[PDB]
Amino acid sequence: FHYIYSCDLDINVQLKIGSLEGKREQKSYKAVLEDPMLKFSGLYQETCSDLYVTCQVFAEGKPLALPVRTSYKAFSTRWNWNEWLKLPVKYPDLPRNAQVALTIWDVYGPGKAVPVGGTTVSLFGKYGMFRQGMHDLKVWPNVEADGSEPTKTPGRTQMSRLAKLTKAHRQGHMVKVDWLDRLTFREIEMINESEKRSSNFMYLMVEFRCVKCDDKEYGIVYYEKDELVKVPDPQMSMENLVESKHHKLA
Amino acid sequence: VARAKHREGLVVVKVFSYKQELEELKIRLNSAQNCLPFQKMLFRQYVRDNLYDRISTRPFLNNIEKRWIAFQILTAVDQAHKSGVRHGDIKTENVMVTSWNWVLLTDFASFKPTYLPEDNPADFNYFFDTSRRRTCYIAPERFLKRAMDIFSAGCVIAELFTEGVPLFDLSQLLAYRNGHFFPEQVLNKIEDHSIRELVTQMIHREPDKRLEAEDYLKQQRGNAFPEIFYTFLQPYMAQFAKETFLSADERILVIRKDLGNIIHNLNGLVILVSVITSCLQTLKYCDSKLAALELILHLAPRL
Ligand SMILES: Nc1nc2c(ncn2[C@@H]2O[C@H](COP(=O)(O)OP(=O)(O)OP(=O)(O)O)[C@@H](O)[C@H]2O)c(=O)[nH]1
Repeated sequence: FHYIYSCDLDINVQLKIGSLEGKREQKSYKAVLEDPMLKFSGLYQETCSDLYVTCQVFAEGKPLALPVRTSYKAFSTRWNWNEWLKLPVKYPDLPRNAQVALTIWDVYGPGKAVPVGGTTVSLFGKYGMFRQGMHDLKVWPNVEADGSEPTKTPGRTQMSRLAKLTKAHRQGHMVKVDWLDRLTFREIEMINESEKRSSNFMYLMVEFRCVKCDDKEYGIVYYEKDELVKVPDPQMSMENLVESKHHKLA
Repeated sequence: VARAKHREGLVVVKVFSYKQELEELKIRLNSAQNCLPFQKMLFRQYVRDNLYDRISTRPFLNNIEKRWIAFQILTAVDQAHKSGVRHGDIKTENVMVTSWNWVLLTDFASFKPTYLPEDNPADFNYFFDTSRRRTCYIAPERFLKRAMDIFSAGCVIAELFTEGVPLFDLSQLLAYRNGHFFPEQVLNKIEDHSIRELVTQMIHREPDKRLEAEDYLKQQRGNAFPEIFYTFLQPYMAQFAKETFLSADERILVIRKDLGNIIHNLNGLVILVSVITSCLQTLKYCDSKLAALELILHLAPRL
């Protein structure tokens, strides 16, 4: 088990926006009847809309930097961004409970945008490790990605059983057999496909920097570098800052 | 006298049976949180400030803080006498004010005599005259008892509220004892009429009139010393008078946790800030610094 601390790793955190896989619900006729602007909305167009996914890092319910958009990319039959966003924040400046909000947007009319979803996935998961691989976050509908702690739009909650076991397989903790796992893995793929299909919500896929300039084998871990006398005195010998303030002023 | 250093602290050492008496003060005044006798050539802890220096520093004791210090002086007077201890020689140079306004009464004079021959000032000059400011607060009857001290405490309070001006020098005190002198100018210098009456009552020429420090506290409960001192600050501030929160991190965390109750009662906030900052200038872990900053932001609108 090899790892590099978050404090030492001084680069920009990068995130890949994959494909928003799901089905998008529409309104009734009366809604467009009362508000004709819905006809020209993005959702009411026959082809997939040109959505763009903003991203902002939060911490303790406080925004940590400006959001980052996705470069314009046309869509014909699917939402496949496959873009490597660069985040303003760096690894040593991410607090423990940092969480990345990701909001989808769509046109509503001249000079207006309307959120078409929202997801919030923690960066430092259990055991204080930076989440890696290809995680498929959930999509809460018609709500901007909420950054408050605890989040009101969480990303990730027998599918759970197989999620844990697959991890233990590739971390070396499992019995060794070739054909059996070669078939079982396709089985899990089909099971996950069915589970995703059944779920009514959308699901936005996302990937972290599993492969970087350094060996992929390493992982990131949260880290930081911080009877003569009985009655305590915690400032016995320091500078009198008020004295200095008065001396400097006049 | 000279300062020294210690493995994990600082010390003050003086060079000149009695040893047994000093340890008696160590036990008795271990319960008395606002006292500090000879911990051991005599050795003890070096405190941040003295009363005189603290008066003459850029942070300037307000009326509220001076009243609190008078309250704690009286509290130390009680705690001393209850256990069976009498200071004997109280003065501004022996009331050490820690960085968080925790008055400590130190240098319990058990070696000084009791009676001074009024025709020979040699004893005063050799024993009591150390600062050489010529201020004398020895009890007129002496020329021990709680009476002999309450007088000294009242004189110290009057001096404290007069910004270092003394109530008596040796000549003024001797004239006062004779019955042909009364410092109406110093008593008129006192900031508040309430503590002026307090000094006047504490300094009755004839000892029998002087009350106990407990009664003087009791009368002042209404206006002289606000009730908040008796109920809230006396117990709550006593937590930091021991080794439970030696680390500034723990102090800041505890104060943050209890901020809900503290704001409920407390104003005494001046003492709270004098507590927090001493923790500020030494914090080590980042969480402690952020908590201290949050505390500072919380207290700011109230100040
Ligand atoms: N600021 C500060 N000064 C101290 C401290 N301890 C001792 N001193 C100094 O030591 C001097 C002691 O003077 P006094 O208070 O009259 O005591 P003394 O001179 O030993 O004579 P006694 O009345 O018998 O105690 C004071 O003037 C202080 O300046 C301390 O902890 N802090």
